[PDB]
Amino acid sequence: FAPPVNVSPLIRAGRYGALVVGIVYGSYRFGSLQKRENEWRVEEARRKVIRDALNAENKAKATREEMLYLAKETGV
Amino acid sequence: FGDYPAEYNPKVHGPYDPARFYGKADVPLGQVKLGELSQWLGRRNKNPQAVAAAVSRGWWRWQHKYVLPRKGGIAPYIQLIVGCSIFFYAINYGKMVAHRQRKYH
Amino acid sequence: SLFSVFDPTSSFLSNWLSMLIPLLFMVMSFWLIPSRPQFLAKSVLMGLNREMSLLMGPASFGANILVIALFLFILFNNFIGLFPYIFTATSHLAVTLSLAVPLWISFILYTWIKETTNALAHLVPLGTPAPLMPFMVLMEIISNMIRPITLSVRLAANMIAGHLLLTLLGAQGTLENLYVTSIVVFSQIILLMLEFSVAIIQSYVFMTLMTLYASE
Amino acid sequence: LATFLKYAKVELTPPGPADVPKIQEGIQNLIHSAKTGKWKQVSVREAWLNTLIVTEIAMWFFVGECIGKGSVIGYR
Amino acid sequence: PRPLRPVNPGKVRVGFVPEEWFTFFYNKTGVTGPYVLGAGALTFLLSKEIYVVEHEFYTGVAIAIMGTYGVKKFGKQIADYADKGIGEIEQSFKEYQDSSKI
Amino acid sequence: RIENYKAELGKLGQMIPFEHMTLEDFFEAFPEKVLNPDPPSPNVKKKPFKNN
Amino acid sequence: PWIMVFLVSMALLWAIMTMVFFLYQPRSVSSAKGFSDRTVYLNWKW
Repeated sequence: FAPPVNVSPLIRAGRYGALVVGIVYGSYRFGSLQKRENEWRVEEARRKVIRDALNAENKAKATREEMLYLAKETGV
Repeated sequence: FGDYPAEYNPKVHGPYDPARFYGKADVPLGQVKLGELSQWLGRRNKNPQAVAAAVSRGWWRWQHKYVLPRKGGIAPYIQLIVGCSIFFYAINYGKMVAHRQRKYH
Repeated sequence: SLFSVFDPTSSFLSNWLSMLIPLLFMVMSFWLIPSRPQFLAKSVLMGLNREMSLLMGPASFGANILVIALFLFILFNNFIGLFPYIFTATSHLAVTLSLAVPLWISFILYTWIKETTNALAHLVPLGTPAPLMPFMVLMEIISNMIRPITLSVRLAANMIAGHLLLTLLGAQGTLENLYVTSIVVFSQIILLMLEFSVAIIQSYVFMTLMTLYASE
Repeated sequence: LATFLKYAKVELTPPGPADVPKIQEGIQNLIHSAKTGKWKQVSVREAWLNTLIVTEIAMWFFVGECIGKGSVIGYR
Repeated sequence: PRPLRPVNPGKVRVGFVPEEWFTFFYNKTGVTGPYVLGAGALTFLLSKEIYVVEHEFYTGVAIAIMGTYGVKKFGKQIADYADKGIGEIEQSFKEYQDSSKI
Repeated sequence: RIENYKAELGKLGQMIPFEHMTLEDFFEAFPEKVLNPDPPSPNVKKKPFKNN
Repeated sequence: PWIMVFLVSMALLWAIMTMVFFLYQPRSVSSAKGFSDRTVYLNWKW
């Protein structure tokens, strides 16, 4: 290709400055959102338990009614 | 409807080159010094016929660069496929965003 | 979401712009001696025109270009539609029905208007007995009636099945496991070679069947 | 690909420590271009490019954010 | 002026990207300038999930592999067939001109 | 006839070569062309029409 | 939107038809060998 060109020092300084700022901002935001995800999982565990209990009871009763209706249709 | 544009003069401009703009010599947008960029934008008319003419002139410039030469390659066709796939992804922006893998990002 | 490829209701600029794609991929001719793609496109079109002229006959002057344009329309929508985010127009039954029904009507109505008694004699296939003659008449009527359905279905349902089989393999292509990804990509290479061949074969099938229906 | 590695060594390296007074003289010149002019005398090709370059600096910032957060696709 | 027909089309790097895009940055960012701009762009699209890796990304990858293999295997044969036809046409036109002079 | 042949020879000598010929300069130098009130074909050839 | 689909599909099929209609190579292979026998010498008197 063409002979190499040294980049402008301002471009290199801003690029690596943005790289450093990106690393520390990524570390800070990941540490911030990890606690938020942990709290969300804490409340979602209780929400999952309540939803699972109610949905399993509703599904079991609906399954019983559906099997009774199909036995009525088939006559067995 | 098909006819040459009214600025085309076959006794002055030679044979018809559809990628060439035969009107008055306006400054191309590349070399506008951006202090007169609003004046340049106001100078060009925004008529749909002029817009379709500028699109057709650009498409003929691309044809002249990548297809109309004799030993042309498959680079123009890959450019069309990638340009159509990017455009049709931007059209379906919601249909692909609504099936993401991560939440926060 | 599996079937989300077949949702034309996309944005303000809808997926009906997938029909302007053949205007981009059609060769434009400027110089007297053609380029490589113009010559290749013209050579393929001349070859198919010579193949269809055998089945057409001399009383079908308009069938030289009317079936070639339909072949290129179907071929470009089937071929450039298989690229990933590009919407496939001929997957939907509406576009294939829009291509098959009007030309089939232009064959049936024009044959009935032009040669009525010749068509009525053409109902009997030259040797079947008279007790089987009304059955052959009903068979011919039904077989001509389900002609445009069997073209639109054979194009739309084949393209829908050909892209759903790719979408099923794409959805199982996890990125964490490189082995599963490589299996998916290799199987999709086999499947996409099959789909490109099926796309060109189905466009040639439609051109052949429209030529045979035009001549008969 | 060895020449690409050579160009990466030449061009993707941090700036020299001695050009810090120089780049500030450049940066204040940008401030001198932020108040008086030197930007309404910029060809749109050049202006296009200057923007393009900057987008590259911001993309290096997001690469550094990917480095700081680990994985590329999201915050895992 | 009269339009001219070049023998070779415009220069293209990486299959389809025009070379003028890569040489546009040479005044400022050297040779790896555009390449790292495209790398940062692809990383940013996959970072903020603007480009979502869906079931069609692997279709696009398989198409890219098939296209590279097919072009590298049949590009010379197809270009030779086309240039043979263009030479035959130009030869026929030259033979027509010579026969008319004779 | 000699004057006509010399005029035709000079005109063909002065024609633009086919390598640099656009598809309209060819149709200017060969005015048969293909027109709207003309026997058509998708392959506008020397024998796709009539001949029956 | 079957009506707009039908109209756009048929307008595009007609547009493809008029794109193919101008896709041909005009071969100027009209040989002028007939002029080698068109000239007839002047008949004498016998």
